[PDB]
Amino acid sequence: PFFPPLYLGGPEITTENCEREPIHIPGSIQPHGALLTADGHSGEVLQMSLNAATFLGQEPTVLRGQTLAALLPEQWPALQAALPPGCPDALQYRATLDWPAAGHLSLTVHRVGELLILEFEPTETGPHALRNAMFALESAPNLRALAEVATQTVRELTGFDRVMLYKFAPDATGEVIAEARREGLHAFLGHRFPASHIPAQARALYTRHLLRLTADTRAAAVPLDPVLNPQTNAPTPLGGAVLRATSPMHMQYLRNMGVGSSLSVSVVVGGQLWGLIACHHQTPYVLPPDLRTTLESLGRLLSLQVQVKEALE
Amino acid sequence: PFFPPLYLGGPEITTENCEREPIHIPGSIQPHGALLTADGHSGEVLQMSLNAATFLGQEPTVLRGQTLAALLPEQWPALQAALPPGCPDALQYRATLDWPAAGHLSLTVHRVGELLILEFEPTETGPHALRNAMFALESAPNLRALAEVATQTVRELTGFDRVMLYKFAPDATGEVIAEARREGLHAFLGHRFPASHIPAQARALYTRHLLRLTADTRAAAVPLDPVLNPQTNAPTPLGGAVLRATSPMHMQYLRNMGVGSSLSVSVVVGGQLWGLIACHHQTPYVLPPDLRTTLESLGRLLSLQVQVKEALE
Ligand SMILES: *C/C=C1/C(=C/c2[nH]c(/C=C3[NH+]=C(/C=C4\NC(=O)C(C=C)=C4C)C(C)=C\3CCC(=O)O)c(CCC(=O)O)c2C)NC(=O)[C@H]1C
Ligand SMILES: *C/C=C1/C(=C/c2[nH]c(/C=C3[NH+]=C(/C=C4\NC(=O)C(C=C)=C4C)C(C)=C\3CCC(=O)O)c(CCC(=O)O)c2C)NC(=O)[C@H]1C
Repeated sequence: PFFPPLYLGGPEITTENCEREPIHIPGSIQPHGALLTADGHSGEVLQMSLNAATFLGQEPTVLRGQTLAALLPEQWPALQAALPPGCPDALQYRATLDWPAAGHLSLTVHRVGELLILEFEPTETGPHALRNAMFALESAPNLRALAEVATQTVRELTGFDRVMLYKFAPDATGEVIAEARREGLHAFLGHRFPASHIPAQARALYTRHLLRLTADTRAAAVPLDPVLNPQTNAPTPLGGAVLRATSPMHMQYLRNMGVGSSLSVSVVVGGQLWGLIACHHQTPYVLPPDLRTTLESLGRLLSLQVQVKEALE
Repeated sequence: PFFPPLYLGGPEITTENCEREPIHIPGSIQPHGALLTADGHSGEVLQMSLNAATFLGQEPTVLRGQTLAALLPEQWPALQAALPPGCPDALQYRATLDWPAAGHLSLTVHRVGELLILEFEPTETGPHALRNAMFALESAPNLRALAEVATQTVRELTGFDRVMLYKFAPDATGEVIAEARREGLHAFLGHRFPASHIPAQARALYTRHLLRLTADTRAAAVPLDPVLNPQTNAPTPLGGAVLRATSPMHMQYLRNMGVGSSLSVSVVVGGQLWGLIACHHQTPYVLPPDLRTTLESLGRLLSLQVQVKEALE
């Protein structure tokens, strides 16, 4: 069971009490994007990240309380129809928007209960990157080859300095069973780590929401304002949002290992977390949203490939 | 065993001898695109579709014999490295090019032996269209729901007037086991058709090359010039090229049914052709290349979903 978050009086996290960090409701996002929350019926913007004006151009009073119909006239109908009430919180609506700064602005929306959650992030491969990846994965003759091709493909698509396939045992310990990495990196292949390293609430979350990342492992989180959802007077659930602030405890872990940027995709087999495609980069790194989607798609393929090959082997 | 094609003295196809039509080497393409073939080592353009100048702007003598290095300076290195000798003929290199006509020009390249085959077609959704489709497919509780969600998803992505899941029995007859269609269309759900309707050489081809289409079921094919590959003095294999001319026999079948446009993706399970996602539209229709890729990706997911669910059921 969760502690309250730090902003509701909850205690600071330590190595004893880390299984109980409410990692899904940090009340803050990562600084490479902005986030808004809005009413699912009326489209009124209820919360905003304090950096919203940097990405959107409007002010924290000009936005807060306004309707998405007024803010995003072209997207609102399509968005509302894509994410109707009662839908899965994993369902997403994505669109590209123009802004005064060069390039585009990616918008990704999901719904959790009565709330819509809108994530904005800059954008400046595709479906065909994946399509060649599928062939690679499909022709692999055994699980070892599959695991290897999987990590080699992901690294080719992403440029990540380390890409690992991390498989869980029934006791929640994990083993790096395949690894693609930059020449000269110290190898993690075959190493096992304790269950505590990806604690129980994280694993549970990773079964429902299949991709998470830390763009910059020393970047300070940007709070949401107001911190609590006015609909509920409870914390906003950020589990389905990639801009969700990462556990400081995990960021510390990453920095200690010399990791500037991190990303993992879940491999989920029979509704169980089977393992992770776990990636590191030496520097801060923002993976473009369309590459992330591709990775999610690859995770679901690998999950099925694994399920099939494990049944035959 | 195949007849020679019509341009090597082979006989015209009839309802008796249709299992033997060399559908993989028509020596011609569909008119909504252009095609070139080039040497895999030197990049010299060896064959061209007679309509090449319409899509490329150069003349049939200015192109024929020129190197891709000279014609596509930006793509040639990446292309050559993506498709090295000995690779699978299903592997593809895709890029977008600019041209004097509005919009882009899509280039798709594959290699068969010593030959590179370049397909050019106009372009004026994505990876995230697929990503929501995967969720739909994944949550289906049984094969019937899977089949239905599959056809409903494909139709949503494509707008096709009829989308069918067509499952083969061991005798090569097929049954439409799920169907999404425009309101008021006559239903094919549950109907069985004879093995002759998708003859043996077609099924064999569909096991290796997983998507084919007829953009316009009364459009006349555009020949390749020279018709034979100068490397081999034999026909050019067009099995891996979507612009490949469709069997006139099949086009006739389509027109008789009132189908202006057709597309199917293979569902391949344990190296066997399990069925097809088979689509019709009332009018001529060019599906954008990035939507086609997405469909291919969906076919490979459905194949795995089917394999897993059939093992459990
Ligand atoms: C006392 C708490 C601890 C702790 C908490 C923690 N860890 C995560 C998330 C992850 N931990 C991961 C572990 C590894 N990455 C590696 O490279 C290796 C080994 C080579 C390991 C064992 C991983 C992969 C994750 C997933 C996130 C990612 O991909 O970066 C969380 C949850 C983070 C979040 O989602 O906010 C938490 C709370 N880890 C510990 O080691 C102890 C100190
Ligand atoms: C004597 C030869 C015949 C013949 C040849 C033929 N058929 C195909 C390809 C296809 N036939 C298909 C059959 C159907 N489409 C449907 O909608 C239904 C039923 C509702 C059926 C039975 C299909 C789906 C294909 C795949 C191509 C596509 O998706 O359009 C070929 C090969 C075409 C090519 O790839 O060039 C050939 C040679 N069909 C006959 O009925 C007899 C006359």
